Amino acid sequence: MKILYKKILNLELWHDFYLGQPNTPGSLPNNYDISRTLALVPTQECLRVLANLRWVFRPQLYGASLFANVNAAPSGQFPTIFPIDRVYRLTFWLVVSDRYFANFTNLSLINSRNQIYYFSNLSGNEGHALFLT
Amino acid sequence: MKILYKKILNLELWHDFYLGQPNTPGSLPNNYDISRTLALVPTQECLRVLANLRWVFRPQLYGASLFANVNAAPSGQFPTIFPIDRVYRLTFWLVVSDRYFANFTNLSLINSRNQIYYFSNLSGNEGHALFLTQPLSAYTTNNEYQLGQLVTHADKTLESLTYQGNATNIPNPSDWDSLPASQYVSELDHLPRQGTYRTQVITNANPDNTYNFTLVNTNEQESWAIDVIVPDTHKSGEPFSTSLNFVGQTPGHYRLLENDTQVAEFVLVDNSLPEAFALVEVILNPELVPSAFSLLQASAGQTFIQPKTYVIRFKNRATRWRYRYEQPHGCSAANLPSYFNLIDTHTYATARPIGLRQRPDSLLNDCQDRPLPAPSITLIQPETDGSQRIARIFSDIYL
Amino acid sequence: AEYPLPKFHFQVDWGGSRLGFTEVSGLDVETEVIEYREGNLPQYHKLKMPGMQKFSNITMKRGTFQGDNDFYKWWNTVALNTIERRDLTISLLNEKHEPVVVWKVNRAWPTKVQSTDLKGDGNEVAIESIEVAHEGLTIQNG
Amino acid sequence: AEYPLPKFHFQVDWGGSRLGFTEVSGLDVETEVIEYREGNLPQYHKLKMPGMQKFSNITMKRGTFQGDNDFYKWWNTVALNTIERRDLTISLLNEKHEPVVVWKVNRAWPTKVQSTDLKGDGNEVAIESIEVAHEGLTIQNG
Amino acid sequence: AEYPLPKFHFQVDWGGSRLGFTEVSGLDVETEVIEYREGNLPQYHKLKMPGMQKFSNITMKRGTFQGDNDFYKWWNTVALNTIERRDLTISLLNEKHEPVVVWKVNRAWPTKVQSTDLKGDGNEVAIESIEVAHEGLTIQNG
Amino acid sequence: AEYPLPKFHFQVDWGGSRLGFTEVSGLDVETEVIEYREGNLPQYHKLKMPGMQKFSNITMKRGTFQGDNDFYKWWNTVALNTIERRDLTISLLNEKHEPVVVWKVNRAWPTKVQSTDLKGDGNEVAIESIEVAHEGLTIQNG
Amino acid sequence: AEYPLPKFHFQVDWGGSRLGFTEVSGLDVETEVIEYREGNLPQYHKLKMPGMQKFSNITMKRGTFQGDNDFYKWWNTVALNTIERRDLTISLLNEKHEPVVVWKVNRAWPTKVQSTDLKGDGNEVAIESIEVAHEGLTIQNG
Amino acid sequence: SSVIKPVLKITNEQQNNLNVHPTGKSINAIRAFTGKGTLIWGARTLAGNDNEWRYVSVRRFFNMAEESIKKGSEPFVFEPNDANTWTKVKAMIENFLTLQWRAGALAGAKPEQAFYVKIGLNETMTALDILEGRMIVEIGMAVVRPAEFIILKFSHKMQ
Repeated sequence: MKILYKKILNLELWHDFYLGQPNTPGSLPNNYDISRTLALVPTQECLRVLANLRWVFRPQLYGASLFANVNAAPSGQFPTIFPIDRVYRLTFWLVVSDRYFANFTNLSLINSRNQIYYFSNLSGNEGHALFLT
Repeated sequence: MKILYKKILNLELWHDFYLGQPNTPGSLPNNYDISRTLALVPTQECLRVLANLRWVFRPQLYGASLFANVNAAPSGQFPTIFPIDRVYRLTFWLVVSDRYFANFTNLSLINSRNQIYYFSNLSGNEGHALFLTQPLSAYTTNNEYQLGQLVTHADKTLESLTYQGNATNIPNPSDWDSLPASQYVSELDHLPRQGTYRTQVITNANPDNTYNFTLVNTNEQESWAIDVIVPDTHKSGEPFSTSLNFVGQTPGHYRLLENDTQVAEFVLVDNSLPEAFALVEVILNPELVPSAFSLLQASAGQTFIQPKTYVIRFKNRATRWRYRYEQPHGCSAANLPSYFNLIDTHTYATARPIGLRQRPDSLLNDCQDRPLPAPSITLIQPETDGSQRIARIFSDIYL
Repeated sequence: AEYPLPKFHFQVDWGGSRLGFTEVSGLDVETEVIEYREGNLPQYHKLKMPGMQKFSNITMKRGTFQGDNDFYKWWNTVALNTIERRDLTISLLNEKHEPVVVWKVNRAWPTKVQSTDLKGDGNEVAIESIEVAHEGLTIQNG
Repeated sequence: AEYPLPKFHFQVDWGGSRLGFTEVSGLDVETEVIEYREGNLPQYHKLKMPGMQKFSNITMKRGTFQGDNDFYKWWNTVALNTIERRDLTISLLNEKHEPVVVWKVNRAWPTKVQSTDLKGDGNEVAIESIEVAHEGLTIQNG
Repeated sequence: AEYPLPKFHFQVDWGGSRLGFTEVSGLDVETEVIEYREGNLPQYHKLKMPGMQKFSNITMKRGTFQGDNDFYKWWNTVALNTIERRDLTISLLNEKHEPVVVWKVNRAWPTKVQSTDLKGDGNEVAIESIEVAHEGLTIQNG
Repeated sequence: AEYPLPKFHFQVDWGGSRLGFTEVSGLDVETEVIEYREGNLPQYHKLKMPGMQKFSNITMKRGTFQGDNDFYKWWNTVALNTIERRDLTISLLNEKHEPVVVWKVNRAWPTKVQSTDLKGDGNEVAIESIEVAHEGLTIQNG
Repeated sequence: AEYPLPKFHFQVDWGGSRLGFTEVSGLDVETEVIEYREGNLPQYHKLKMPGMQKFSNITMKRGTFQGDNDFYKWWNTVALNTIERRDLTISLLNEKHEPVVVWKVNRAWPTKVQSTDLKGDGNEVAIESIEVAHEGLTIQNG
Repeated sequence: SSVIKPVLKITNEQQNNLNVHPTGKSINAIRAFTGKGTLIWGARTLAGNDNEWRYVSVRRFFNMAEESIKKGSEPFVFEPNDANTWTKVKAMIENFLTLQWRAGALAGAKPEQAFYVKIGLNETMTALDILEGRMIVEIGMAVVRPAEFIILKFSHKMQ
C-alpha cells in the first residue's frame, strides 16, 4: 500500500509588531514565530470533509499547511486519487493566545462585541501576494 | 565412561573496517573481535541433527567452532564413534548486532527487502583460503559495471569508482583502485527469499494438459510435489496463476521445477527468526563437496576427521569526504592540499574516495597545517543520476 | 513564557478582611481504579477502568496580628448543620503581578482552626492555621 | 557499549504538547509465588511455583510554565467509566542521542494530578506531578 | 588463613551472559520453635523444640550496559505455572582469586525485576535489580 | 510431575455468546449410607452399605455488559412444565490454551437469576448470578 | 466492548417527588423444582422439571429531609383490603444520562416503613427505609 | 428473519459444484433445514482456491487492521526519518496487534508467536530510502481458520 503526500496549501500570518516595515516584502525571516500569539483550529465539518477528501492538516511555526494524497505521474504533474470536481468548503477558527493583543494591533477602539472578522479566497487583491483581505 | 572431543571445524568472519588491507593475508591478529557485530545461530533442525551426531557447537570471539566425539587410535587418526556415511545438512542464521552496519560494509544501495544472502561449501574458490563465497568475475571488455563492483585482473582485485557503460581494453586507472588478491562478498550471493505461500504463473496455459511441480534441495533430493489442472474453459495461450503452499519444509536453498524444467530458485524461510541477515549451509556428502573442502575421510570401514577452516569476508565502503563550514574559511586553490577540491568558500571535498576505518592510520592536513577530524558513520549521502543511477557518495564533516 | 515559574508570589481571595498568607497546600484531584478479569482471558493480570472522584482538604497558614480575629470569625458561624460557605480563589503571580495560574474552589467552609504554641525560649513569630473542606476544584492555566 | 550508562538523559512520548520532564519512576514487573507441600515429603519446607502478574503505577514530575495546562487536560477527559487512553514510550539516550533502552507502556490513563505548594519563603521552582495506570509494560535493550 | 576476609571480591554463576554484580544480599536459614508445658512441671516457663525450615529470597544489583537485556530475558520465560529454573552458585574470592566460601542455591527462578529511575539532576550510574526465589541453600567453607 | 495446577484459567460452554466468568462453584457427587444390625452380632455398632445418589445445583457469576441479556433470555423460555435444556461443558485450561480437566453436565436448565444491587457509594463493578439444576455430572482427567 | 458497568448511577420512578436513593436491593426471580423417579429406572437419582414461580420483596433506602413525608403518605392510603398500587421503574444510567438496564415492577404497594434511630453520640445522617410487594418483574437490557 | 421460504431447493450434490470449482469462482447457498428456519450456508470468496484469501472473514479482518494501522501512522507525515520515529511507530503497531490477539482473533500462545513487525535500516530500508523520504514497514500475522467438514464413523461394539 503506497501512499504519497504533497503539500497543497500555505497559510501565513504576518504582524508588524515583530517584522516592522521592510522596504520591499519578500519572505519572512528564518526565526519568525507566532506559535504563542495566534492559532488556527479546524471545525468539525472541516474535519470530516478533510477525512473524506484524504487531506491532512498540520500546524506550523508561521501558520498551517495542508497535504493532499496524490499519484506520481511521469509528466511531473500530480493528480489526486480521484477527481475532485464538485464544490467544497473548508472553515477554520482563528484564536488569540496573547493577552494585551488588542493594544499593539491597530484595531478599532469602538465598542463592538457583536461583530467578528472574516477572511476568504474570494477577495481578489493579488498584488505582491495572495491577500485574504 | 571415557568421552573424547576434538575440534572439527573453523568458521571465521572478516571485516576490513577493523583489519584493513594486509599486503599478504595470513591469520587474524591476536586482538580480533566481532562478538558485538555478528552472530551465528543454529536452527532447530541443526540442533537435533548435532544431537544425533554427538557434535558440540561453540561460539567464539571470531566466529564459531564444532567439536566431534572421537576414539583415540594409535595411528594418530581419529575415527568417529560410528561411521558417518550418509548425507547430512547443517544450517545457521547470521544475525547483525551493530546498527549503522549497512553504512560501512560496501553493500548494494538498491532497494531489496525480498532478498537474502547465502553461503555454502559448494562454491569452490580455494585460493589462499577456503572461501564460502562465489568466485569473483573477471575484468572484461565492453561491459557495464556499477559504482562499487569488485573484479579480478592481473593478479589483483579492482574496485569501481564510477559508472561505465562500455569498458576499455586496459583498465582506466582513474576508475579503479589496486588492492591485494582476495575474495569478498558481492551481488553474486543475493538470492530472493520466500515464505510459505507462492503465486506461480504458467505461460501458454493449455487446458488439454496438466503440470507436476517439484522442489529439489542441494542434495538433489525431491522434497515436495503437487499437481495443477487447468480448467477446460480457459482460452489456450493466456497466463494462469495458482497458489502454492510449502508449510512443511525446512529453511534452505531450493530449486522449483515444473515438468523437467527449472522455473525458479530461492531460499525458503519459515520466519522463526525473521530479522536474520544471512544463511550458512554446510553439507556432508562424499559426492558433491570436493576434497579440498570435505571434513571426513573413509577408510577401512571407518571415517576419520580432518579439521578445516572456512572463511567469509566483508569489504569496507569508500566515500568522498566533504568538509563544510559555518563561517567562511580563508583557504584557496593555491594553498590547499593537492588532494583537495575547493567547492566554494565554505566547502571543499576530496577528489577520490577514501575507505572507512575505525582507526584510520593517518588524517589529512589543512592548508594551515592542521589535522582534521575523520567522518562519522551515522550518515551517508548518495546522489542519484538523471537515469536514477548512483553517481557519487559523500560523507559530510561539519566544522 | 519561556522560563519556569517560581513559587513565592501568590494571593488568596477568601472573603476575609486581610491578606498575606505564608503557606498554602493541598491542591489535588483523584479518581479510583476498578479492576476486572474473566477466567478465559489469555493474560493473567487484570483490566482497569475509572471510578469515582476524590478531593482533598486545603491548609493555609498565616502570621498573627493585633486586632485580626477572622479565622475564628468564619469558623464560629456554625449552627447544627448549617454554616456560611464561600467561593475560594487562589492565584499565582509573576514578576509583573499578572495572574497566571488560577485555582477555583467550590463551596468551602472551615473545618479546623489551630492557634500558636507558647515557648518561653522561642525566638519566632506566632503562626496560625486553618483547614478547609470544599465540594470542587478547577485549574486554569493560560 | 563498554561503559556503564548514566541516568540523566532521557525522553518521554505521552501524546502531550511539550517535553522536558524532571523525574520518572515506577518501572517494575512481578509474579506471585504459590506454595505447596504434602505430608510425606522428606524435606520440611515447601515447593514454589509461579502465579499471576502485577504491574505498578508510574509517576512523572515536571516544572510549571505559563500557558501549559496539559496534565489537567488529559485528566479532565473522564466520563463515567470512559477515558482517553494513550500509548506511552520512554527512552534513555546516550551521548550521541541514540535510543538505547526503551520502555513501552500499554493503555495508560492518568489517575492522579498534584500541583505545587506555595511558600512565602520558598526559593524553589514550582513542580507538578502526574500518576498513571496502565495495562502492560515491555523492555527493549539492544 | 589467619587473617579475616574482606567482602568486596566475589562472583556469581547464574547462567547469564555477563558478570560483574554490585550487590548480593539475602543469604539466611531458619527453623521454627515449638513450645510445650504441662501443668505439673516445677518450672513456670516452657520447653522448646525444633520445627519446620524457612529460606529467604535473594536480591542482586548490577549496572546497566548497552546491548544487555538478560534479567528481562530470564523473567520473560514464564508460562502459566512453568518457568526455566537454574542452579545458582555464589563464591567469595581471596587475593589470589581462589574460591573460599561457596553458597549453592537450588531451583531458582526470578520473581521480580526493577529498572532504574530517571532524574534530570542525577549524577549517578543507572542500576537494576533482580529478586529470586529458590528451594534450597547450602554453605561450604574449607 | 511435582507441581499441581492453579484455579484461575477456565472456560464454560453453555449456549450463550460470552465464554468468560468470574466464579463457578457447586461441583459435587454423593451417595447415601444405609445401616443395619441384627441382635446377635458380637460388635455393638452397625454395618454400612451404599444407597441412592445425589447431585448439587451449580452457581455461576459474571459481570454486566451493555447489550447482553442472556441469563434472562434462557430463564424466560419456561412454559408450564417445559423448558429448553442444554448440555453444559466446563474445562480447566493450560498454558497451550487446551483442556486438562473436564466436567460434563447433563440436562441443565436455569432455576434462578439474580441481578446486582445498587449503592450510591459503591466503587465496584456490577455482577449477576445464575443457578442451574441438572440430571447428571461426569469428571474426565487425563 | 471489554469493560463492564459500575453500580452507583441509577434512578427510580415510584410516584413520589424525589428521584434519588442510596440503596435499592431485592431484584430476583425463581422457579421451583419438581422431582420424580420410578422403580425400574437404571439410574438411582431423580428427574427434575419446572414448577411455579416466586418473586421477592424490594427494599429502598434514602435520607431524610425537612418537609418530605412521602413514604408515610403512600403507606397510609390503606383501607381494609384496598390500597393504591403503582407501576415501578428502575433504571441504571450511563454517561449521557440515559438508561441501559431497566427493571419494570408490576402492581407494587408498600408493606413496611422504618424510620431512623436516635443516638446522642451518632455522627451520621438519618436514613429511612421502605419495603414493597409486587406482582411481577421484567428485565430489559439492550 | 421475515422470510417464508427460498424459491429453489438446493441439494448436496449441487452444493458440491457450487462450493468448489476448478475456476475458483464459488457460490454460497441459502438453504432450509427442518426445524431451524432458512440459513446461510457457505462463507467463501470468489477466489476459493487461494490459500490466503479463501474466506470472507479473513479478508474483511485484514482490511480493518490495515485501515487502523494507516490511521495510526498518519500523524508522522513530514517528521524526521530517523530511529526515534521508527520506535514510536513500531510501538503503536504492536500495541494494536496485542489488543487484537488477546480477544481471540489471532493464533499463538504469546504475542511473540502471533505477529511480528519489521521497520529499520537493517530490516526493510536503505540509505537511498532515507534520502528519498520513504518509510517501509513489514507486518506478519497468523489468523484462525474455520472447520467446514465433520465426519462421523459408526460401528457395532464388540460383545
